[PDB]
Amino acid sequence: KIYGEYLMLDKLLDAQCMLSEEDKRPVHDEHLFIITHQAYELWFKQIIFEFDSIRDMLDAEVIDETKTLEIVKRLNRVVLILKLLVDQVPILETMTPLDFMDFRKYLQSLQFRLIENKLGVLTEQEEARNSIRNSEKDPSLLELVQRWLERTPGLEESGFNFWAKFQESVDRFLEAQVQSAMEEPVEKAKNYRLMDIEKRREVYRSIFDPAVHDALVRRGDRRFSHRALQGAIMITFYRDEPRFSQPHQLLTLLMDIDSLITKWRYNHVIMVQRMIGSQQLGTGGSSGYQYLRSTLSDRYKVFLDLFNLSTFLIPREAIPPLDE
Amino acid sequence: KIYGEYLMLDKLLDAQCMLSEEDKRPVHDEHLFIITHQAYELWFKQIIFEFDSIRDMLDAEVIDETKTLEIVKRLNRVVLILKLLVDQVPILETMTPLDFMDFRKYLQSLQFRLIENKLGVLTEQRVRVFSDEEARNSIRNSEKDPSLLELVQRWLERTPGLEESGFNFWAKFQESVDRFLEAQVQSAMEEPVEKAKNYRLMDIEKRREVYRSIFDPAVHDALVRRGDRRFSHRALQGAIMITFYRDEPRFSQPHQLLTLLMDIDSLITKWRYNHVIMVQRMIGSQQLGTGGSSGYQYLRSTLSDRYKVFLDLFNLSTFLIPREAIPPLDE
Amino acid sequence: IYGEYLMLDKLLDAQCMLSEEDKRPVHDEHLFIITHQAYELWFKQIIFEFDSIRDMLDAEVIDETKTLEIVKRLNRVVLILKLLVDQVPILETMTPLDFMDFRKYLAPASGFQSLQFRLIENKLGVLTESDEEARNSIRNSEKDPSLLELVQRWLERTPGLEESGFNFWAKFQESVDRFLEAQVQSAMEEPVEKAKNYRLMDIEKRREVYRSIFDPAVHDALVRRGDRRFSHRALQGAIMITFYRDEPRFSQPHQLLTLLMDIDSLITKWRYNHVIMVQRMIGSQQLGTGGSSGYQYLRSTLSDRYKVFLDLFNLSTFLIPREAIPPLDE
Amino acid sequence: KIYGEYLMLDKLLDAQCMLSEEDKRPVHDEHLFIITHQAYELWFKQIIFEFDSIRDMLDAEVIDETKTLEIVKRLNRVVLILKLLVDQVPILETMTPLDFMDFRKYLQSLQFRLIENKLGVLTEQVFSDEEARNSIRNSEKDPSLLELVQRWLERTPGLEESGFNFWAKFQESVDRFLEAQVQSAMEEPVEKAKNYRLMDIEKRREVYRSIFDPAVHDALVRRGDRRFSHRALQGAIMITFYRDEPRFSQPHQLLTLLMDIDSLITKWRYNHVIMVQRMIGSQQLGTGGSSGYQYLRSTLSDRYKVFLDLFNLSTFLIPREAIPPLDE
Ligand code: HEM
Ligand code: HEM
Ligand code: HEM
Ligand code: HEM
Ligand SMILES: O[C@H](c1cccc2cncn12)C1CCCCC1
Ligand SMILES: O[C@H](c1cccc2cncn12)C1CCCCC1
Ligand SMILES: O[C@H](c1cccc2cncn12)C1CCCCC1
Ligand SMILES: O[C@H](c1cccc2cncn12)C1CCCCC1
Repeated sequence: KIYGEYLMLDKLLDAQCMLSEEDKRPVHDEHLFIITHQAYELWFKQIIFEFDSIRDMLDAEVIDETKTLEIVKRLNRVVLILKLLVDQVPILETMTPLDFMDFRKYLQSLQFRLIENKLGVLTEQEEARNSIRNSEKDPSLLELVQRWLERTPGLEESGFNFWAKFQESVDRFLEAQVQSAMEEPVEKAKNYRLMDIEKRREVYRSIFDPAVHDALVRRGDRRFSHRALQGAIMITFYRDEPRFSQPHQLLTLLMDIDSLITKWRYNHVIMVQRMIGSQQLGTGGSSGYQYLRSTLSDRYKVFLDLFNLSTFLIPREAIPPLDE
Repeated sequence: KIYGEYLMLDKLLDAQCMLSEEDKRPVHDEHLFIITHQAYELWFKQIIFEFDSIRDMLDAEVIDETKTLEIVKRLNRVVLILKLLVDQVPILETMTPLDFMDFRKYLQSLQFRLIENKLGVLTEQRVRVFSDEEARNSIRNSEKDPSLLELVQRWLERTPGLEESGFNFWAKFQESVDRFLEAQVQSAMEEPVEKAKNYRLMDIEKRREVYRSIFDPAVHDALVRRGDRRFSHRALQGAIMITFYRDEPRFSQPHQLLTLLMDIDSLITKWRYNHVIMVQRMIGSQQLGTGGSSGYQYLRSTLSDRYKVFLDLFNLSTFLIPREAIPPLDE
Repeated sequence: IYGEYLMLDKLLDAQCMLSEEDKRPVHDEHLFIITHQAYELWFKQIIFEFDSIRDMLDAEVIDETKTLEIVKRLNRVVLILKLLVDQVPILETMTPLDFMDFRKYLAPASGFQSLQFRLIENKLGVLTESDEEARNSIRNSEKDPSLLELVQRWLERTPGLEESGFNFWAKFQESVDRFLEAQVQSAMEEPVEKAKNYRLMDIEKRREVYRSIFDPAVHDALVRRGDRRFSHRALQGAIMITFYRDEPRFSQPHQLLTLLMDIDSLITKWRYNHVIMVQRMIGSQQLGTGGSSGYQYLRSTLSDRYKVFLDLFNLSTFLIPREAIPPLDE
Repeated sequence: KIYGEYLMLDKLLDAQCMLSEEDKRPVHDEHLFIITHQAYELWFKQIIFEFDSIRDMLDAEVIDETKTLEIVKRLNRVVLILKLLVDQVPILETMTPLDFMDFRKYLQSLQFRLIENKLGVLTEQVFSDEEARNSIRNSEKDPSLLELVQRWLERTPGLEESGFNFWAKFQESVDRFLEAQVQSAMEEPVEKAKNYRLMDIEKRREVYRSIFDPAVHDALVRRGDRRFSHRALQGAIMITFYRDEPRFSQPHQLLTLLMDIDSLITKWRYNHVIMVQRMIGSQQLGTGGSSGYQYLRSTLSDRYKVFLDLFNLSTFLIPREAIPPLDE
């Protein structure tokens, strides 16, 4: 009921134990190290709580406008929490490498891994063991978003039939581009345009040929199923329409989360290099540092497909108009 | 020690208990409410830890360049932590007023008060408390033991350059002001435009009134009693001196210390403002249970300069004279 | 052609240090010019966005598609304002003595400092309590409908307010009456006498709150007094949107109100940051200031007299629980 | 004298020309595109101005505590300007890819290149104007911040053999420290821990070989892993060891701000490359493949980090009690 009892500050403000102070050789900056890590872990619990509720909302065959708005609110909340965590790195960077060296002797996160897994970081790229097992077995946000995207209204052949209208629009647009390039007076400009239209033909081949798409998914360049990519492309085309404005905001927030997780990884790896360099006494070489540098690759970006959707764009007047 | 054992996550990640979930009427945003408050309390413990160490360092007759640098490191760390706490308000603002209304039924901080007291928020300024004996002892000690405001004043009073036998800054400053203002009167007398001439002469008179408030200790003492100033006359002399020679290596780090104290003060007001806007967005000026707009109006009164601890430091630029008017450093 | 497109031969030719001209150069004068010109470029952008939002609101029909574009442009202004608040610490890098060495070349302003800053204040809807092109600009910004006036007209036409249709205001008054009656009966059953009286005193405070909105004469008195700006029907529409903000129909109109409040808050955050910088550079008064009159004027701009959408901030005072709010039928 | 005359707003507020509005097919977001770019260019002119003054201050045989403080003020100012410019990307990201596509038909920076060159981005890792050609020529010929910082680092007091002789004392401290570590690892009761420590001490010996053998350092400079001269790296290491001492606190802050500038230029490059992919993808109509996008992704590599050596200085650190104490 009262502030301290409600927030359980007798439990929370009792979890700070400096091992340098315990060994009667105290290092002042060890308190900062503990608090910073515990602030991260509190916000990790919050991110997991939000993610689990969004997963339960996405694990339904019908996701109405009302549930969609609540998913957008919670994805945006996670975006704000991630920005706060990126800003916590410069606070720990206040500690000197020599101060850190004086308590390092007494020294990853279950919650960070649960976030990676629940978001959709692919594994091929006892209470704690059960938690990690369930986070890999149960559907991630990447899987649940794909199923949502696959059921996007406008994709069905009987209804709006977007993919078929898009292939036809592309064909007529590229034909008009070839005729325009043929009328180019300068020969150099004419050839540049014709070579460019050929590059466009290759781009559309990667989406209009399911075999080419499946090859890229197996290769690791794509994660999304063919139909989820169709739904994602459709939403990006009609994002200015009220029907698709909120679904697009959902995709946008997923990309913002992905980008912010990489911004944390980068800020963390720069802090590691400022504190202990590429290697230091106890590191056993630069293996740990080099591992952290490999987490900055696109193999760790979950919604990798969403970032490239603008490659497939056609002008407003080339896009098939909404009928319904 | 392993990660979870070192950080005591079995204790830390077990302090979250939603009373709406307990009463089988759960409100999802109650988890956010608890975590946000607990993140504030973790950083409050950090701020207190830093403040206590800076206080212990300032509680000495000799504060060398090396201790000064460590005080600046820790003050700057607090500045970063305060910016982080100002940014936590928009996260809680994500909660809707109707969601908050559904768990408010089950509902200030000892640590926030310890920060206010240790920084130097004067007990006689608080606009119109804790039953625990450990909490009562904490608040008693924070009021009895010297605050950062008291310790900084003693440091400022002992600033080398103030002593009459040595550099004698205050006497050289009064002489510089007198000659500068006389030269301004002669320059204003040769003004061709009559309107500009009178404006300059009226302006030089406003300057004379400013210097009266610092060169007459009785006028200063009146402002301290009035509440417009907190600093002792000699601490204000030292603060003014540091701001004049801030570009000199001797005074660059002391000036950075004053600057960080002002930044902390400004950031505490930025939190107070952000908090009061969030309170109005959640429950308005008054709501069912509030018993009027008393609580909201109290929070609006904490935005006044009666709550700014290093109030004197903000005004130091009012006493500034040009580079060519300032007495040069000899030693 | 990058340089030709952006007209960098015109843009990068507008920087002239008068200290360098007088053969007594001050390095930080370049920062002073660039910082001010960065502000003025973003002021031109804010005015451009505000004028387009005003044109979109100056219509009897504002569809979902135009509403979304208004929200995009209001949010863009919110980002530009946050960026301008962050430009103050860059100018605060300059020392007061460096500033003092070039301040001589500056003129103090006859009325408003920046024409563009005043055009923003006027176009948003501030009551602010010198050339023919500039005079015409400021005249038109005061005469033509501000964002405050145009938003009020939009709020007045909110679907759900009409008596023939949903009739929200009448259902709200009835819900309040029954809610407060239930609260009185609940307070009457309180065993502790101190708690019972607290609840009955509190219900009386609530009765007064609802009197200020359910009696148009009490509302009109507060508008004349300056405590409120909104018309009675605009406040009804604003209250309605805040009650059903979780419903898709009212989620975007609520986002529009939210962004207007964010802009208002950010303009006050700039005013505060600017006033702190002024005090760090020249104090409350300095040579040329002629007393602390200019500084004290800047401190008076921090009051709620300068907040345009003042009514929107207090809307949560009128809230009733989820189960007390009349359900949406249509 | 007056506000508009002083800031030349008749010139500044007249440089905005939308080509979509000119062609009677206006795109509202083109105004944002112009203003955002012009805001970048105004701050580029400021960064160049600060860099040129810091270069003039570093182009002296004597850099006293007073000049050092002014260099730190201006480096920290550039750090704030760079943070501001990283935050301008999300404002342009407000524009939709389809709105951008409707004016892209009417469409790098001389100032961005001048910053890259003046900071020290090596040309071994386009403009036909005569004024622009002279500018880029001079930015490559005149000493960059990387060259001038190296010269300053080389003359760091405490490195001279006659004086404090830091490098010789550091080699001796390392030798005794690592020997003590071997003796301590030999007495390890657990065999797994004993072997781990001995393997680790060997990794440390290889680290110190790269700094105590000038031939190994020169090989890394030629290989591209390092840029700094051997003596500049000695000075940089020395400052990082005694950063808590008043004598070295401000020189260390200077190195720290150079790394912050480097990191912020990479944060802009990353934010810019994400915005490009959100607007036009890896390739689009007119791009002629994904060459431009792939070029921008290659600018995120450590080949574009100027003060690359400064980031790794913590690899050479020894404990407080192992560092030779300051005498003077
Ligand atoms: C003094 C500063 C820090 C240093 C030097 C540091 C160093 C390292 C190193 C070397 C690793 C690689 C794994 C290993 O070899 O053990 C690592 C991983 C990790 N650290 Fe840090 N760390 C620091 C601060 C933090 C903070 C403040 C957090 C936040 C809670 C954090 C969270 C993690 C996580 C979650 C991983 C795993 C990353 C992944 O799997 O991609 N570290 N750290
Ligand atoms: C749902 C959001 C919040 C609301 C509506 C709210 C409301 C209030 C109110 C009405 C008061 C006045 C005292 C009273 O009458 O009980 C108050 C005081 C206070 N609250 Fe908040 N609060 C919120 C969030 C927070 C957060 C996140 C913190 C941070 C830990 C916080 C810290 C405080 C402190 C320290 C005071 C005392 C301020 C002073 O003495 O100057 N509040 N709050
Ligand atoms: C060196 C820093 C600055 C100082 C000391 C300063 C000082 C002042 C003062 C004293 C006034 C009051 C009007 C007068 O009596 O002349 C004022 C007004 C104003 N200044 Fe600043 N200023 C500074 C920087 C800026 C910047 C960077 C901007 C942004 C473009 C700015 C914009 C304005 C505006 C728009 C007003 C009018 C405010 C209102 O009407 O509410 N100032 N300034
Ligand atoms: C609509 C948004 C933008 C898009 C799609 C975009 C796209 C591109 C592309 C594709 C390139 C590669 C060169 C080429 O093939 O022509 C490039 C380079 C460049 N752009 Fe952007 N850009 C955008 C906004 C900006 C902004 C706001 C600035 C800031 C002034 C900027 C500054 C630059 C610079 C300086 C380079 C060269 C980078 C380097 O040499 O490392 N761009 N841009
Ligand atoms: O003072 C009460 C409160 C309770 C718990 C934490 C907290 C933080 N700030 C205010 N807090 C308020 C009083 C007003 C209504 C909402 C609860
Ligand atoms: O992996 C170790 C570690 C231990 C404790 C907290 C923490 C956070 N991130 C990494 N942490 C590192 C390994 C390298 C030296 C320093 C301890
Ligand atoms: O290189 C072109 C360009 C032109 C103008 C400004 C600008 C900023 N960054 C890149 N800019 C791009 C290239 C890709 C097509 C669209 C224009
Ligand atoms: O009114 C003067 C002024 C002139 C030029 C730029 C500017 C910005 N804001 C105020 N400015 C003030 C008056 C007081 C001394 C400092 C300049």
